[PDB]
Amino acid sequence: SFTIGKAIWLLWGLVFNNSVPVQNPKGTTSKIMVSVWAFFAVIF
Amino acid sequence: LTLSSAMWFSWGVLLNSAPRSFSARILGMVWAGFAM
Repeated sequence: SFTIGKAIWLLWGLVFNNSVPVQNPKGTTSKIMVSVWAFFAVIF
Repeated sequence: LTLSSAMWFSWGVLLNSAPRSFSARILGMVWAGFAM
């Protein structure tokens, strides 16, 4: 109820694999895409 | 919801960016150190 536009800063901080953790939803969506992007950031 | 949460925490260990683990924290710490 507070991450309407804060998902932008969430993912933009998790670009570099360390940010402020906001609770990811239970819809299996954000966790999987952040896992793929985190694997890509490890590669980067 | 415990099963999906434990699955997502098992992904989150590898994600590199917690349920009741009274003896499972040893498993998690060995898996995480091995993964890194």
